[PDB]
Amino acid sequence: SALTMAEYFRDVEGQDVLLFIDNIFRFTQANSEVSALLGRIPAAVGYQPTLAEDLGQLQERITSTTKGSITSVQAVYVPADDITDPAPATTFSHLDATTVLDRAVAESGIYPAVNPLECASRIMDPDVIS
Amino acid sequence: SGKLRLYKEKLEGYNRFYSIVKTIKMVTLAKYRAAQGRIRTRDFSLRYTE
Repeated sequence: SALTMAEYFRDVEGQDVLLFIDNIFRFTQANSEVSALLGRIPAAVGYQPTLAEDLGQLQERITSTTKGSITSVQAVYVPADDITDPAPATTFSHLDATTVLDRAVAESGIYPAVNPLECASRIMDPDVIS
Repeated sequence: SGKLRLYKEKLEGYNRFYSIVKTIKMVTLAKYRAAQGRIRTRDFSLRYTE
């Protein structure tokens, strides 16, 4: 629903819009809860087999086109601090800038608890930045 | 899975604890062989000290 509102502002109004989402994981979690009752065999860990496709359709809609631009900031929950989990991992390929937070950093009094060795950015190239 | 990687991280630390200790073994096998010269040149200075 919210993405639809942003799309309208992007296309019809031709404006540069911000889109904040918190939390995108719950979208995956909710579909997994109903997946069992729809007669679908659970996949690994226990998520629905359509985890990758359902998220991809939503994520591809969150993009900047020739008409307008959407700057999207999405918060991803890494269950039990396990970044190998299917949901956090599936979301890494649909992003231009990943900010990975670590509990150990926070416990040391460092805020924001960002682990720079695990973060990445697409525009970290001399051609784009100085 | 985190539980499996917990062991992997634990073994990752152990695997390098060895390297640092192994380098220390090399450090202390140079100084042992450097101070082995005394073995040859001792047991004669203290004669009238006895």
